[PDB]
Amino acid sequence: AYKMESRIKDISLAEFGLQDMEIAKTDMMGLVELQRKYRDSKPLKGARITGSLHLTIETSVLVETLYELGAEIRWCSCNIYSTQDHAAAALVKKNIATVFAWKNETIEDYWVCLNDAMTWRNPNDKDKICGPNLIVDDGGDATLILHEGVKAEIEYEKYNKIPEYLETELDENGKQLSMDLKCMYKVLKMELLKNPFRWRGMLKDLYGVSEETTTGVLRLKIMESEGKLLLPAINVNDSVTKSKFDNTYGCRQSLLHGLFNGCIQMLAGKKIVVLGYGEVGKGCAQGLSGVGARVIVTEIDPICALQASMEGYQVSVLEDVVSEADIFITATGNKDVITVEHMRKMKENAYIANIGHFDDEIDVYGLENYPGIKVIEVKQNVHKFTFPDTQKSVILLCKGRLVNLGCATGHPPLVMSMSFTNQVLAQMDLWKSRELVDRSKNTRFFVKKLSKELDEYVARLHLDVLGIKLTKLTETQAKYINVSINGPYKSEDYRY
Amino acid sequence: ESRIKDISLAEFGLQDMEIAKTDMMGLVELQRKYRDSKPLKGARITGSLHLTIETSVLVETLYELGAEIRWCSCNIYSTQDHAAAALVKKNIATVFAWKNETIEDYWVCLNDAMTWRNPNKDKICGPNLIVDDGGDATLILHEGVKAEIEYEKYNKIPEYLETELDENGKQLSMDLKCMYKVLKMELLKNPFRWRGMLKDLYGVSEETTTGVLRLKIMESEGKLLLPAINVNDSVTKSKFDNTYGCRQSLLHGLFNGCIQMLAGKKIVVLGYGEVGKGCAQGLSGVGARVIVTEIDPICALQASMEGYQVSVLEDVVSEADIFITATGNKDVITVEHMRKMKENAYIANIGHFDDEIDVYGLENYPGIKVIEVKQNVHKFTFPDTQKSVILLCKGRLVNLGCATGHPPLVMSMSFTNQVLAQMDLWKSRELVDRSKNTRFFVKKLSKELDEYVARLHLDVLGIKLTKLTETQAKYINVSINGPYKSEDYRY
Amino acid sequence: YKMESRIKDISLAEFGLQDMEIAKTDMMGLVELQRKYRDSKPLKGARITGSLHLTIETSVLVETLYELGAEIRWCSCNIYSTQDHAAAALVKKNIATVFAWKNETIEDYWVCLNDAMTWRNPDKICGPNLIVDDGGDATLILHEGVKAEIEYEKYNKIPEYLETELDENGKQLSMDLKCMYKVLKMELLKNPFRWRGMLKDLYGVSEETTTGVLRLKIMESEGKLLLPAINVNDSVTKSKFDNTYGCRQSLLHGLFNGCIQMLAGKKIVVLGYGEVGKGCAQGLSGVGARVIVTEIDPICALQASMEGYQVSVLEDVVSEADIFITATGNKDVITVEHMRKMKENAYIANIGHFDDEIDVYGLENYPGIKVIEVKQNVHKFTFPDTQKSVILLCKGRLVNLGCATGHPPLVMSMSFTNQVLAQMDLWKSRELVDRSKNTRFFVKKLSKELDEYVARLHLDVLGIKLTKLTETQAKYINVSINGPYKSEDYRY
Amino acid sequence: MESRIKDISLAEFGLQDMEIAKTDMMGLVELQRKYRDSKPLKGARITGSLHLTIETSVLVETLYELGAEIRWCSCNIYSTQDHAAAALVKKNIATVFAWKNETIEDYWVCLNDAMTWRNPKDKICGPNLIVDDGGDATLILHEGVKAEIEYEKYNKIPEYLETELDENGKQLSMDLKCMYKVLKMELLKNPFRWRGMLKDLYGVSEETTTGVLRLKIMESEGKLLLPAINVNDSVTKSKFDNTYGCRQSLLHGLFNGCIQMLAGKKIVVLGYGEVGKGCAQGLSGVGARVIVTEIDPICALQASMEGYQVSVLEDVVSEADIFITATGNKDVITVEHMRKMKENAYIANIGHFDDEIDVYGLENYPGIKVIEVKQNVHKFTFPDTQKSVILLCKGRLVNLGCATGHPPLVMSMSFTNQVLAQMDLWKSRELVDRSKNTRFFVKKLSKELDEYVARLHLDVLGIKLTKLTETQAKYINVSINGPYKSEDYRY
Ligand SMILES: NC(=O)c1ccc[n+]([C@@H]2O[C@H](COP(=O)([O-])OP(=O)(O)OC[C@H]3O[C@@H](n4cnc5c(N)ncnc54)[C@H](O)[C@@H]3O)[C@@H](O)[C@H]2O)c1
Ligand SMILES: Nc1ncnc2c1ncn2C[C@@H](O)[C@@H](O)C(=O)O
Ligand SMILES: [Cl-]
Ligand SMILES: [Cl-]
Ligand SMILES: [Cl-]
Ligand SMILES: [Cl-]
Repeated sequence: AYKMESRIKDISLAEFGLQDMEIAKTDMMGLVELQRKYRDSKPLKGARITGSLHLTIETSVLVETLYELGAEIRWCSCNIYSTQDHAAAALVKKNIATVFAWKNETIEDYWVCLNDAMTWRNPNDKDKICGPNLIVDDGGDATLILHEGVKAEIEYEKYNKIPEYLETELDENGKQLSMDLKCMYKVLKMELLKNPFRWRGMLKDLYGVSEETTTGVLRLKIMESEGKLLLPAINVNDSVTKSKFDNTYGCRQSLLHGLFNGCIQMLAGKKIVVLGYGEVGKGCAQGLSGVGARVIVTEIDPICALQASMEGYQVSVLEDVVSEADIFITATGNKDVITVEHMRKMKENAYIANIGHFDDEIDVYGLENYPGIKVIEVKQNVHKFTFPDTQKSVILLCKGRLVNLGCATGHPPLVMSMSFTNQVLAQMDLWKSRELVDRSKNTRFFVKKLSKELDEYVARLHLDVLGIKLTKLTETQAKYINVSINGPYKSEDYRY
Repeated sequence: ESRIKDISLAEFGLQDMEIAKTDMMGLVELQRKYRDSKPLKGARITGSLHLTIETSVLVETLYELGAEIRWCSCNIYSTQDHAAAALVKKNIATVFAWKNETIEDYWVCLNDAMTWRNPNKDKICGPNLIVDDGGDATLILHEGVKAEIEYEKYNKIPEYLETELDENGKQLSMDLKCMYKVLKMELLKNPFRWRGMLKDLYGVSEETTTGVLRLKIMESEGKLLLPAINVNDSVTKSKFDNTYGCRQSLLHGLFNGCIQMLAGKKIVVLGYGEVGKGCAQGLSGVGARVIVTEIDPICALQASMEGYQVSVLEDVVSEADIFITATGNKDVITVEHMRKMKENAYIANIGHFDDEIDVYGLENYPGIKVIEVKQNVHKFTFPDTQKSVILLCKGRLVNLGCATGHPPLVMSMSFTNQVLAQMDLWKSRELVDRSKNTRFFVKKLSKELDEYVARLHLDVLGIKLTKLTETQAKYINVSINGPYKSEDYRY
Repeated sequence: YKMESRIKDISLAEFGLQDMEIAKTDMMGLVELQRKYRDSKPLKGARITGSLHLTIETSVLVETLYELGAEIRWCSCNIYSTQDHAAAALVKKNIATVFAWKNETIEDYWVCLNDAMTWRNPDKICGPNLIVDDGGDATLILHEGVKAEIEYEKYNKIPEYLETELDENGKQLSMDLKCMYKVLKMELLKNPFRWRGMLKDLYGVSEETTTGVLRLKIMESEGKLLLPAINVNDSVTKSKFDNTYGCRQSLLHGLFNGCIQMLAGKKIVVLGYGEVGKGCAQGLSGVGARVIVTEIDPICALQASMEGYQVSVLEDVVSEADIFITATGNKDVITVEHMRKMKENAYIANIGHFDDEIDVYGLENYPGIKVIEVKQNVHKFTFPDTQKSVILLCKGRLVNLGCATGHPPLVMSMSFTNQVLAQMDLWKSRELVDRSKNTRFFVKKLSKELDEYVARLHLDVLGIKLTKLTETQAKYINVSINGPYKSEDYRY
Repeated sequence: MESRIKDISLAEFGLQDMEIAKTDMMGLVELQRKYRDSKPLKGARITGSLHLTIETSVLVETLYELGAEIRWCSCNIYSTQDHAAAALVKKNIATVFAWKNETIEDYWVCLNDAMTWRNPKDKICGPNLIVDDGGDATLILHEGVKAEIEYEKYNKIPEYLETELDENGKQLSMDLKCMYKVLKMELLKNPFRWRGMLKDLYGVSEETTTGVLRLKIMESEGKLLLPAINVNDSVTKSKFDNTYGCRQSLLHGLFNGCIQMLAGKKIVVLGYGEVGKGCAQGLSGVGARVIVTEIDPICALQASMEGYQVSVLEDVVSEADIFITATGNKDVITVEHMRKMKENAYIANIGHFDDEIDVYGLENYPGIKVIEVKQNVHKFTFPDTQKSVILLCKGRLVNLGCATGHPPLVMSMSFTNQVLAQMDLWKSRELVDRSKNTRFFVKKLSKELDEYVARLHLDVLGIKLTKLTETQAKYINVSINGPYKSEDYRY
């Protein structure tokens, strides 16, 4: 059953994925504990969960946890390069989930996989389609195809024809559409022809989405402020045990791993530009400095810029260092931070990489389609581009996709367990509150965060991994600082 | 009227103020922008905050903006006498502060700073605004009001003021007994003093974590008697002063009071909050092996991610070499702990109050011998083991007691927030209705102002900020001019 | 070259050639040596045999020797360290005859080394004129070969020690010795004057690493060294850069590829705090690990402490630590008994030259041990009695080259510029080697002038601007404006 | 009393600091314990010229317990700790000629007096052994001999002792004029003084890089007049004192003399040798952005490998905030450089002599204005630009002039080498034959002793060494007890 419907690269890798999962679980104590405590009561029993999140070994442990808790699951990855084929195979082999994911997907396949992951067959038999009850999302793509799908269906009935914005390769402004929008639109058009009630029909059983990353949260907030959010949402990124660990310490290690795999050069002594000094940029700079690089930071936020200066880093505008720096790393979550014009001024064999969620940070399309550009494959997912007029070259890591997952295996299990423990608690919260979702009276939906009590609990579940011994307050001390002995220990606005 | 150690020290203080101002851009800019319009014109401001060179620049700023000023320090050891002299010499403020005050004189200085006179018939008023660090000015006001209400309740001095024991049986701290002694003295002179100050009080802007805690407790109990602004929780304060300020000033305090090498030593940092994080970073920067204690599992994990062992004090007390309390809590290092420490272990506190260390218990231990090693450094020897521990400045904040506190740059960021806070409180004075509400709250400054403080300090360090294009601003959903982050952003 | 080389796949050549060109952006010492000496050819006609990890960095070294006039035969000095695309690039361009591939058996390793040492003159066999050695295996086979020939002639039979699985005490010989011995036995049957015959034309060996230098010094002290030697490891621009900063980066690369776990907050034991250990520790702390050092040398131990690292004996932390990295160059540093006390899924790896640091043989042969392959060159071992497991990276072979790609080009260029200079020195003095009279050879090092020159060649890579002394300043500190700037005993 | 010190009443404070210091100075404590009964230096007359700090007072005490008679002076006008000097005199441990803030004239008079011993009746002798730091004691001896020979050759005072201008005619340093004034006086008083000392002089042990260079120059020219031991190049000295000592004591000096925050500042470290490496590490540890200058391409690459920009001073003199000289060279910061610096740039030197900075040129610049900011910190303002620079302690080693120098642990390592070096020279005295050979050399202590010094300090830091098995010892070809490294090993 699961093996026939799933689409993965190679089931024979299952045994290696299972063995890696067991090793990873030594450190993923949060997920191990949730399984231990809830596998028998099954709090998610009956829930249909669709996930769009990098299908790595760490993610396979998250999926296993959701399955042990009672959920039926369909999964896909949220990046064309981030899937670990042995991880995917492990899930299918054990019948833990129906999977549509493989490393090195085409953009078209990415959107077909996501769409298939959102498709559930009616538990009341026959050719009837349903949607998921809950969504685990990373970057907002599952949430995007749902909202855009609803928008397309309304537009479709209004003029009783395929909306023309779906049949054009051009933007409202005039420029060409990203390959991602063209592929999503192609899937949506196809669905308008199969069943133009598919998307609105899913709303009936949709109880929520838990969003993993900064960029996904930004998308959610924009929908919320415009009154367009169609389901309840939990912002997992902003849990303290997520944003202050995964984003920073995870990147401190996995950026280095991606660079070491993709870039042959020594980092020590090099001028390395980290564009953006937020949670991710802070971790990146720390790792880079740790191996002797001279980090130069760019920022638009005066506070973050001052923080960088306090760690001994030069803070400059890209234009003043573009011809002198050796390596450029984008960590902004923004777009057009490195343009083709910037790339033409870089020194011979400068390296460029992106660690933000989307490739838009770097003008990869402009680079690849520059007239007379010459490209060679240096190794898998590493390309050297040579301009025709100057004959100078730049080297780009994995077509500007998130380098730690494209050119390496992503963050290690410990921090992913902290982020994923938050995901499981978020999913449990949304599922338990499903009766409060009434699609007739209650039309307006919101984004919330998990409580500080749960945030502290996530941390407690990982202390033993590191042999950390926590101090206990006496009654006198607890009263003196005005906190309960069991916490929470900090006010809501505390920044850690 | 001022009470300071020596006015002849003024020229050194004035000279130090000018040098410091090179990096205190925020204060220099507020003086340039507002010395003519004078947004604080006529406000009576009482400050209770370490009177350092950095603080004298803050005082000069409030003065140039139009305020009348009375000032005292919030610690018996933190005043820099040359800074105090500079303010009196220039007649910028009336000062009651000196280095090495007795606890009795501390509370007399505070009480005098809160008293305003001249033909206003010819009697006592209170301040309009308070700049507070640790909450002592705010405490004496609230405890004063409480004392006056108890006084009229039974037409006699409240008995809790005339005892040496607390609501339990233990000795009251010397600070508490000296405050009560002042309140009793004021009930006899004028039992309407404290409540009389309320009609003119428009707010307090609180500098530190411990003072904010005090304010939040009063707020949750509905006992806050004036509007308050929490300056500690501005991003440009808590994430810079508390962290990077301590990273440098802790080391300075340790170098001045502890003769030993920090490299290789096991140094226990108790508390890994904003202060503790800065402390650990500076200690490691000079080769120490930092060991952390924490009650908060999130903070404990953060310490572990920086490569530090996280342990309970009882497991490392007999092996570690130096102990630094940074908790804002009480009884973190007890006399029983000190009796198990190795020979010549060093003990210091960087939290706001001395209560973190059981100094009273140590000083009153039967047969204890004490020797003064240098100014404000004492070696205590237990008579049974003959072992000694060395305590820096009687457990008072070591960076201000054994050194000169944080450097100008981070203080300018903290103090630019203070000036903006005072301006907010003063401009809104007409909104304070006493006869009606009597329900006050603690608020913070906006992110717009927080970002502004940072902008004012970028040129000091040659930082070049990038400008978003319209397309980029739209993409990340922010205005080109900020704010650039959501309210819950943690930096 | 294609006709005789033994490599994995010639088709990988173009990837090797592209990587070499990218690498050359930073290997400016080798680039400058080629520019300056490709016409004069200071090594013209020299037959050079190399036994050194055949990486992309090594390919640039080999290309440099070739442009300088040498004929070359090469093999790797570890079964796991060859980069197949690097090997293919050399063969494809006809730069060298190569006997190397990633994942050789120990049998193939020794056969490859023997082939690299065999030069034909078309008929008769010859040896190399010069040897580039890393760890001393090429030097070892020569000396053991000579010893085997002498033993063979006095008793007129194959020496008994070459025909047994055991040493003099009844203990099992290492696989490396058995395989070396089987090669020497074969050569005695083909030509019992092979090894001795090579001495005539041998002018020297330049040794890359600490462990190999130890081997040379022992031979020198016993009066058994059969050729001049240059110790490259102890050039300042080698030992203070490659060994420390190279490992700071490549240890981490090796751990990231082989060990799935997060390094931050883990107790990571670095056994040995010499030039390698210092670099390992710095890299590990750089990513948040809590480093614990073991040492036998009180000076090195004190240095670790000054950097904030706990210094303990292995027995006191073996049950609590998470990861163990051996960087000693010694043996039996991690025994089977230590491994039986480790926590579940503890990781073990070696960064020293030889696998001897960890008792891999005892672990693999432990009665009832269960072994599972986690990924290429990473194995999980489970003890039958406790049911606890340990995870060994690349069977105890140097982890930065076995599980990753070794040091990056910049530091290798510095080490390799020294190697080329050493080779030139030995070849230029070939006429002064007298086999008849002076049969006593020594180990020497390159001059401080050449050492400073190596550093000068790499300054522009990192945009370093060097200050120039005024004539008055030069007098004051008593140095020449052009150096050397430091005493011979200066430790940098 | 024959001794000349600031104040004997400070002795008690000095004695208590010595006892606290001893907790970490294990090497000196162990030498006292082991050799005080047998007294291996009994009868030796030792003259020391080395910064008279609390740490140095423990070295002197050690030589004294070992049987030596002692006379001492400091090797810098600002480095003496008066309580340390007082402690030695109070206990009769040594005759001392030292105080903090000496004039240059008094410095040379103190050194000359330290070199003068009485003959047991009314005549003088010299020392048997010299402990030197920077080579001034060694310098006055050789220049003394040279002046006596020159005096007898032409039956008059050598005119170079009365010129005021040097051989080139560019004005002698104040240090040279004062030394020459002493030598002129001693020629008129006893023209055989210096040569008469050679008889009983058995050696000098030199502490620092600059002093060793001076020894090496004399050795190479065949002019060295006594055996010498290079203590600086022991591994347990140069790799610990010079690097980790400065990492901490540079910061202490800067925090005391410079009010500004180091974080984010561009700080230039000129010279990246043993001292510079430690300075850079300390500065980075508190958030500074370190920029290095170097003449040695190897040292330059090392700096780059730690992430530091490496530039020539001319390319950064106008943008940098603070300048620290650690070269041991001269004229690395000229008056012309200082004129290009930004407003309130700070300048300091941590090398042995003040020559690294052109202090004479600055102080004598026509129309320069100078103000004392605090004790030993001066702000110089140029008349044409009205820009100012702030110089710490007139260019003298900042860690000892503006602070208390290195801490006890590393000084104990350096001083344990000194005692062993003194014991070596003393035990070899019969090999010094004036009539027979007359060519002397510089040597170093053995690696066995170098390792012993390290072993003596392991327990201070809780270090647990591993012991080699017999198989392992044979495998790496070393004795179980060491030494563990070849002679050329660089650590
Ligand atoms: N203040 C202290 O407590 C203390 C302690 C130890 C040594 N020292 C003194 O510090 C000085 C340096 O000692 P060290 O042991 O580091 O010597 P070192 O030889 O190890 O380092 C000096 C470095 O300065 C560099 N240099 C020389 N001239 C230069 C110039 N014009 N510009 C840039 N760089 C230049 C050299 O290349 C060298 O690397 C000496 O005078 C020594 O006596 C002082
Ligand atoms: N506390 C101190 N007492 C005596 N001398 C000190 C001290 N600190 C530095 N030096 C100078 C030493 O570093 C010396 O070894 C040197 O080389 O200058
Ligand atoms: Cl007290
Ligand atoms: Cl107003
Ligand atoms: Cl012999
Ligand atoms: Cl094997």
